[PDB]
Amino acid sequence: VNTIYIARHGYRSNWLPEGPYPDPLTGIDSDVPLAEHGVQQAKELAHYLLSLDNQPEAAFASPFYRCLETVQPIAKLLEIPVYLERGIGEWYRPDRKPVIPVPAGYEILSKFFPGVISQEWDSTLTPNEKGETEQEMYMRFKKFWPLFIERVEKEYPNVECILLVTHAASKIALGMSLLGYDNPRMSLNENGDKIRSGSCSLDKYEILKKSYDFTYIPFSDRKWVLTMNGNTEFLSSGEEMNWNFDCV
Repeated sequence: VNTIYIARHGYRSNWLPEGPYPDPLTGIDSDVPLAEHGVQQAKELAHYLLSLDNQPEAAFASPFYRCLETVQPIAKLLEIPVYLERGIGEWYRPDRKPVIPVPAGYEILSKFFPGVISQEWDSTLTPNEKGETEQEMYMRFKKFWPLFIERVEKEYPNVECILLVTHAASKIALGMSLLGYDNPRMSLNENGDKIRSGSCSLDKYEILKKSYDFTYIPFSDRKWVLTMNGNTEFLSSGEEMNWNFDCV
């Protein structure tokens, strides 16, 4: 794998100004569906990814419903498999109320998204079901990356470009840990830039090349470069609901 795209799911139903708000179809607390506005964003994200020379060849999704609903049009249009990855699920802190949500598995989600999800992929790890402190959450992602890419490359040796569909904090923490920063709150550079994470925004990471255009490079020896930061130019909505750690 030499290219990684990371997207946030689309606009959430609970963000609309008034109820009634649809109940989670899975029965899981706060596992809400996309707003219609968010389904439109997901379709526009799909069409943008379709247009790329360097398209993802496989998608890994947080098993929260809103992430599956976002990846569905992407997978159908690009004709790529979708794998459930608990490792990139939402960040909940301990004592979050009323409960810490734990997302559903294949048995349940395959009913809502028929023909989309491949069962063969098991999760790389499972976030603490009692929640995670900020430090623990970032450690979750530092641990996740080498285990995850090692498995991807064993299972799908010919896949060079992948997509992850995830949540706001997880998207930023994934990117900051991939890039090797000490913590996810830091700025990227002296300009003060941060990874932007609007709904259906899209990040791209590429490896720094070690040869002129096979020599295996362990994941831990690869240097990644952020080459697209929270792009929403392909959305008719533009950027909505940007989140960063200043929001906590």
